[PDB]
Amino acid sequence: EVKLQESGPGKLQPSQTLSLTCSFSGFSLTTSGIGVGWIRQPSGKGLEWLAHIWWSASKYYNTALKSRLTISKDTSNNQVFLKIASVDTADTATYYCARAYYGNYGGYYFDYWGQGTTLTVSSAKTTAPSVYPLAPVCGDTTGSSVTLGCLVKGYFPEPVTLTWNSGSLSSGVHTFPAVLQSDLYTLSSSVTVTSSTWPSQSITCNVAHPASSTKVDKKIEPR
Amino acid sequence: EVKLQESGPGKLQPSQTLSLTCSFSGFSLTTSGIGVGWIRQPSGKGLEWLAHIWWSASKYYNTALKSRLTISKDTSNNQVFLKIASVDTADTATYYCARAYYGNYGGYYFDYWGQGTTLTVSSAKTTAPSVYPLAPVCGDTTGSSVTLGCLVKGYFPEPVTLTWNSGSLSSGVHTFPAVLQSDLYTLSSSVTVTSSTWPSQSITCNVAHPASSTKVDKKIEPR
Amino acid sequence: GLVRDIRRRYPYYLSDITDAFSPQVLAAVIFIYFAALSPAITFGGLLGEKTRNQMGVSELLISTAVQGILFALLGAQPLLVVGFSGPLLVFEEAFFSFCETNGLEYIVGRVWIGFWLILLVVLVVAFEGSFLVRFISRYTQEIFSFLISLIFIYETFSKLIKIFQDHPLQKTYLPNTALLSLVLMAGTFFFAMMLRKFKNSSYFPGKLRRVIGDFGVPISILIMVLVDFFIQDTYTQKLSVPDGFKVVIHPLGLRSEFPIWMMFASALPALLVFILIFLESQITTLIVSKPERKMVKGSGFHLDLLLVVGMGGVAALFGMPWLSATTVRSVTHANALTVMIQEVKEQRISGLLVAVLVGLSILMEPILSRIPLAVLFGIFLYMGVTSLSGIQLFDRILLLFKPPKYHPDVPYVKRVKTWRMHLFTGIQIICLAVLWVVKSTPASLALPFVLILTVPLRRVLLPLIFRNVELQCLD
Amino acid sequence: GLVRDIRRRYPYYLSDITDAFSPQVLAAVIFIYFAALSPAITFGGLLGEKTRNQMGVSELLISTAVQGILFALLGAQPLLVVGFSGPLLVFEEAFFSFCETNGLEYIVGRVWIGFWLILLVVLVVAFEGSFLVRFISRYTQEIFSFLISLIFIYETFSKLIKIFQDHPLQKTYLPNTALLSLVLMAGTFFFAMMLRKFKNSSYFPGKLRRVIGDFGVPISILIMVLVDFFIQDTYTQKLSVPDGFKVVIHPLGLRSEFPIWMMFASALPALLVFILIFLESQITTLIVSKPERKMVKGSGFHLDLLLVVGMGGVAALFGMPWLSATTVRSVTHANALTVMIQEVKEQRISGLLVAVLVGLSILMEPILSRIPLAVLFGIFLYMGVTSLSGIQLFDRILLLFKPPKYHPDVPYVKRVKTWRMHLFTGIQIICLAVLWVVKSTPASLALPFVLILTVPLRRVLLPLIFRNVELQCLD
Amino acid sequence: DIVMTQSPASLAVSLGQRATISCRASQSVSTSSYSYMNWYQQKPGQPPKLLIKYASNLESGVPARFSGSGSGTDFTLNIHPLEEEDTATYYCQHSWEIPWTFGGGTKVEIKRADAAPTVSIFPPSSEQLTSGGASVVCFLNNFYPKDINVKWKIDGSERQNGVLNSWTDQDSKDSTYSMSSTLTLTKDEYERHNSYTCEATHKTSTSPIVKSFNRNEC
Amino acid sequence: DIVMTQSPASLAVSLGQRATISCRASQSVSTSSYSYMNWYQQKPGQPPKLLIKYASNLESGVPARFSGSGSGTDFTLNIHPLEEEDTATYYCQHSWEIPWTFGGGTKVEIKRADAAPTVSIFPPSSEQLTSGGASVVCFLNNFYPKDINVKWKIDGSERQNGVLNSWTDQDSKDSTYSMSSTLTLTKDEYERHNSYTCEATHKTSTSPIVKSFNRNEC
Ligand SMILES: *[C@H](S)Nc1ccc(CCc2ccc(N[C@@H](*)S)cc2S(=O)(=O)O)c(S(=O)(=O)O)c1
Ligand SMILES: *[C@H](S)Nc1ccc(CCc2ccc(N[C@H](*)S)cc2S(=O)(=O)O)c(S(=O)(=O)O)c1
Repeated sequence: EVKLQESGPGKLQPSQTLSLTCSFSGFSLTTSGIGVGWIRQPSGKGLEWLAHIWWSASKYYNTALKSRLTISKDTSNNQVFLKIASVDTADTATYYCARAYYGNYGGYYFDYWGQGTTLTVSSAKTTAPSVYPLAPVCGDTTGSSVTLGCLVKGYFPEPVTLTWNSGSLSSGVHTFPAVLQSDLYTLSSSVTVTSSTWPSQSITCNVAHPASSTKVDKKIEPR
Repeated sequence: EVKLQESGPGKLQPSQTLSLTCSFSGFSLTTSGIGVGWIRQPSGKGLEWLAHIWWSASKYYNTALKSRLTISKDTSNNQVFLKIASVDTADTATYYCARAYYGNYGGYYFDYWGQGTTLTVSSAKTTAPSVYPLAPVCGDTTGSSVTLGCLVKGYFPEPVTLTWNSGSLSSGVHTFPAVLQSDLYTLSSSVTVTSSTWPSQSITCNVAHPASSTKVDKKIEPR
Repeated sequence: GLVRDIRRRYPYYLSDITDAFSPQVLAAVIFIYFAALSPAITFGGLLGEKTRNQMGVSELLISTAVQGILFALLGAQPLLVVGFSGPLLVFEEAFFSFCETNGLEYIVGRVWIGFWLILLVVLVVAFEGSFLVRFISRYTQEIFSFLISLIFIYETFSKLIKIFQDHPLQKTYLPNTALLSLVLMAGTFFFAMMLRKFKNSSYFPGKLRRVIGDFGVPISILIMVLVDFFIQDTYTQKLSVPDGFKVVIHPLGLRSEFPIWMMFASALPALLVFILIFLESQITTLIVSKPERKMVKGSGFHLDLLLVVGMGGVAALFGMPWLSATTVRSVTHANALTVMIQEVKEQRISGLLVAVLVGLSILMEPILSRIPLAVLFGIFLYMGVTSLSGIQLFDRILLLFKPPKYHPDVPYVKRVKTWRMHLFTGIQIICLAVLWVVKSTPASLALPFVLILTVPLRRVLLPLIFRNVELQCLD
Repeated sequence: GLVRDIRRRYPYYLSDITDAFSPQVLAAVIFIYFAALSPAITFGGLLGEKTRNQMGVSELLISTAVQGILFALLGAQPLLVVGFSGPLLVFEEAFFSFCETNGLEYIVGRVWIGFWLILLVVLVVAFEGSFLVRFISRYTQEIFSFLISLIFIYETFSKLIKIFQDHPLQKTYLPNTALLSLVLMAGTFFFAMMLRKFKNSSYFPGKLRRVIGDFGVPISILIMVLVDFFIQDTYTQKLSVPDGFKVVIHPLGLRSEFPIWMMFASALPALLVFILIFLESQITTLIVSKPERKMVKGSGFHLDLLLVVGMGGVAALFGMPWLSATTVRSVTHANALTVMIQEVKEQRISGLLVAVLVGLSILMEPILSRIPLAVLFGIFLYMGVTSLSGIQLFDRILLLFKPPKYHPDVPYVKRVKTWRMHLFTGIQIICLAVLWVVKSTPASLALPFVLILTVPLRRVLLPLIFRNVELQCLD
Repeated sequence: DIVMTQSPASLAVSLGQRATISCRASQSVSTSSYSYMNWYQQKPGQPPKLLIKYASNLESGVPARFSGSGSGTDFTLNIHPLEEEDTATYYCQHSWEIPWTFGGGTKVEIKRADAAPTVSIFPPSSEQLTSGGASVVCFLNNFYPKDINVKWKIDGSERQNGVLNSWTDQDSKDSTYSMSSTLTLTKDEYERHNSYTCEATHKTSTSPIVKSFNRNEC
Repeated sequence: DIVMTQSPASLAVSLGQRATISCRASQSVSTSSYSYMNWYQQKPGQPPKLLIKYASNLESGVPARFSGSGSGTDFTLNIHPLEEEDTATYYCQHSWEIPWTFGGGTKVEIKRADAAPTVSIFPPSSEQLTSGGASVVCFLNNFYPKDINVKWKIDGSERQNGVLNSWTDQDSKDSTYSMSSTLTLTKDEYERHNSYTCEATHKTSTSPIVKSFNRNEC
């Protein structure tokens, strides 16, 4: 079962040094032809390879970035690490750990990808989200189905995760991408069920923010 | 001006010897590659080659007929001759003098053709024709137009000529080709006018024959 | 006067059936069979196209087979192989065109030419004709057979380059066949040569090597045949034999009435033919039975003229082609059939067999159909260069291009003529030229005259040049 | 200790520029120019495809040219021609695959192999390396160069039949070219052979003949090139030179960070490469300068190892391929350049010129574009069979297929061994077999060991079979 | 000697349309390079005229709407566009060997609307009867196509003996044909029987067109 | 180092149709026998996934509606028949040399029936009001196409300031888009006014879809 798991600091002050860790399983970094490394995707952009390291300890680095990059490995504990010196706001990105494979005909392609880890470079201060339950308008002439909502404002930085009844309610969900306004994010979610379901059955917004380390539930009750 | 002419005896007695003569101009026989000869066409049939002779005095003859055929030539008087021995009724035909040209790629084709001569062979006695007027069936339910007829039977040899009112009535005439039956010919003619014309106006059959020097006029009257 | 030859050969005859049970014989038989059949076919076909089928392939096939058998049995020189020739084709075309222009029955006038041939021969044979042959020197024979060999090779190539024209190298849409034709030819030739050398070179032991080398030509043919066989996606011209034989003539004509004056005047073209067959066959018998080859037994001139041209007349009567004795064919049938110099095997059976075989080639059609022409073009080319062997004139032409440092068996000839030999050989060359331009025209039928005209005239105006010792050692 | 050779050759050196103004020289220059350029192109190309253009054509061209010039000038044996070889390619492929598997900067690890090469050479040279070479007998050399010549010939034929596969004989729609390639090759070869024989055979006078025959190969090439030229409607594969040169390396890496352990461990592959180049070049110098050829002057073992593999190391540093001294190429450069046995002309200029020429082939592109591969296939085949000459082993293999009736210069060897010689030669053959199966695998890099493993072991287990008089006369 | 088979025997072709005539040989008639087949045109009452030599080579002056083709044993004449004057009989002949032979000929005729015959019957004239003969005449006029059946019926039963017919050539104005039956008996036999009928059966109708009279009746 | 140019930047293609994507290389990226071009699929909020290796070799498990081709400098990805879940960004990358680089990516979007937004408005939660903020939220769900107008109206007069919108990525199941307007005022100002309206104007209808409430009213 080939797994890759990124971990980072979430956020980082400009000029400081970023240290990323990738833990993996389902393969050894002792095996010939295999390399492990990092590719980053800036928000709403494509992909940029950073660096990779093989069992040889030979390590390839992306030119222009080479100087700020140092990659290493702890083979015996299935880990590789990347350090980026004097980090700037242009380094705000999602950092993916990906396995490289030595192709049957030579060359390489990226076999397995971790789920990624989001990094934000900002002077600003970390702030937890306020979570607001959004039940329908008072006195509304209810129809065949009803729409509930959950508003998540005043947090920083990205990411935030939101679920309904903790995954158990998956259908008819629209979770909207965050938008930044004056160094604060706003995110929301819509969910639709049938009028017979709510307020009959309990619906609950669950929101979690790593950078502030909060897990919040908000039941949606009538006004 | 390549001219061929072919004289014969017109008619002959069966068992007799036919001598046909062909005179020409516009070319010598002394020329190499040139040949002169005879092809015959029986009434209403195709063509049968008989014989040819070249300056070499080499002479080609039609098989089966070979035995009865003799071809010769008088170069100095631009003539060639064909003789057919013990002639029968099957030799009645139109004889063609034909010159054959030696093709650029070898072989021969017939270059110039005489107008022909015509030969009749029969043991029959010259006989004048009987001319019979043919009016419609007595009591016939007459229509918009009427057909009159004229029968010319019992004559020999060809040719008999028939007119209507002496040429003056030319349209709508069908004179049928003669047919031989027991050494006698039978010919007929049809003429159609509008019922208003006949018997109102008179129609006369004129039949004229040379070999008997007989000219007939038979008016067509009602039965 | 002919009897001398019969007497000469008839005792050898009943030995010549036993003389034939060698393998070299067999190999020879196959060789000469192709060597005789291929031109029988090609010449037959041309002969047919020219005469619009009045005198065709099957006529020639029959004539060659039958005549071949007859001469094989009764001949004074059963090494001679009898067949149609280029000259004979030229004359048939001529006489056919003439006859038809003047509207004479071609096949009949032909018969009369034949009657005249039989007559002329009975005369010349009964009155020592071959006497004159004894006045035919080397200076003749060599100009002749070098001309022939050369023309032969040339023709062969001409055929090849014709294939190249029929199917030129280009793109779309015919293709890929010209080249392979060439390759096939080349390869067969190369193999023939190689195996010859193998037969004469050191490697391999005894009978294995000598027999393998004796079957050189048939082996080459077989190999190349297999090559074409296995190459299945590209067209190759192959030998075509008629599916079955198709087509006594009456001297007064068939569809004529053949003119009597002309059945006198046929004496003239028959004279010309007699001269053709005579010159060719006599010179060929000279070259085959020369002292330089070990065969100096069982051979005669008189019987062969009577036979060959007699056959000719009779054949003409049956609407068959008359034949002469071929040069190249006879020579390579002799070499076949030759041991190396060492005695040559003298059979009635080799010839008998090639004859019969040519006869049954009709039946053999399925076999002969797989044999690509190009292969026989190779064998041809080989025959050409092989034929070029015993010619002193050739040797000398070569010697001209050779430095004067190299010498002959006879010191006299080069030392007396370090420049002059090249002149004598030069007159040879210039004759060769003359005869090559004469033979170049449709005036070519004049040739057999020109050849004598050149040589025994030259061979009298030549003593104007050098002396009875000098010229003497040159032949 | 190398000095012995410098002292040997440097006086001859200032004489070897004057020695070079002959025409045979010039002909040799053209011949060897192609013989060196064709494998430069082909191997360069392969080398590019294998390494995905990290080590390409133009690199091999530069290296071959420069190294060629340098060694030509400073060598103990200026007849040696330095160029890429098959083994070297096998190793490039191997080391590339490995390096990239393990994510090593290929060209850098290459450089380190180079440093190690420089070291190994300094050691083996300063401490009497060539000593071991004096234990390399004929029984080695002959197995070696016969194996090579055989493989060479085989390879050439494989190229041709590849062309046949790329464009098989069929109908529609590619076509007509396989045949023409074959033809071109065959023709070129044939003409080479002919001209050679012409040079040694009687016809024609003096300088004309010897010079025409000395230019045998270039004349052949020219003729057939003209043939392809005038044949304008059919495609033929021709020599392709890159339009212009394209692609110091930092030993610590360019895109790495080249691991220190590997920049030690590159010592092993540098060992294997050193063994390859050593074996080849040394045995080659042995065969070129053997006593049987008149050249017994101006030649040395020590200088050449140092030069060749040194150049190699430096080249490795500059992103160039290292080269060894080629067998077939050198042998044929010697024969070129050889008079018949008679003295061989020993130049620095022949090599210098083929090198420079190889360099400028970039510029020569429009000329070389007109030269069809097939032609050079012919020339190759010719080189193959020519390379087969001075090998006694070959002579004997032959001698087996020959009747026992024929003898050698030395009655002793065949008389003592009418059966046994065939056995000795048979052991040769079985060795040949072994080496041909070893070299058959991608395990083939093992070979230079096997070659020793076979021979100087056999050459001790051989005195078990026959004696110090018996075996002694076989080399 | 070579036999040549032309087909069809008769061809009717609309104006400006294409007439195609064929000529098969009993053996080949052609070399590798030439075919020795000739074509002639014979208009009625004229000698034949040479159109084509060597299978496809047009004789001087011959219109380009004529064209010839073929080889071996199979040869073809084409007329396109057919004109009124091309109505003629066409003959092929070979020049491969003596005897030259001809094909049997193809009549090219103009095709028109299927038309019915106008049928008229005529008892013997009294003048003929006076002399002891008796001819019953039947005219079948202006019909198309030229093929037609004529049946004589005497008291119901068909009579076939003593009859003779004669066809008109295609009318140069209206492209119809006419034809004429004459049944001849003796006066005696004519007088023995009563009803005389001629029946004209023709493609134009399934029902025969019939005309009748009774002797000495009206 | 190698640069790769993908095109188009964006592609909209009807269901069951063919999407074709191209990727040009700054230098050749193939040998005589292989091409070293890879294709990846990245659905939104997911890591890239390998579809194609060696230009045309489908990686195991990848649907056959995906196919790759090309050589030299020019490469092509095909999706046929396009399905709903294939809405994604697609990336090419070379494996010719280090550094490995990527193309800029192509967003493939599904073209669908013009559908109307389902519009819902939401006054501030009382919990938010407690702390002095006031957000009026408006959800415009499951409409197409993705372009849509949102107007906020406060007592008849439109407001533009303090608003921020956010679009859903095309739904991989029903190919619609959704979006979220949030108007933020202070509690005070929110209380100064009475009627709050969000208006969704969209190609689907000429009449805006509008939802309203009055503050502290029901
Ligand atoms: C293949 S077997 N086809 C052949 C074609 C043509 C020839 C010979 C041509 C030739 C030979 C000899 C002579 N006269 C001197 S005896 C004339 C000619 S000619 O050019 O046609 O006029 C041959 S073959 O060499 O006779 O066999 C074979
Ligand atoms: C055309 S000039 N290109 C060539 C292709 C291949 C070869 C030989 C291949 C070869 C040569 C030598 C060896 N090792 C022993 S010395 C192995 C091989 S292998 O078959 O590829 O394994 C040549 S050339 O003969 O070297 O000239 C040229």
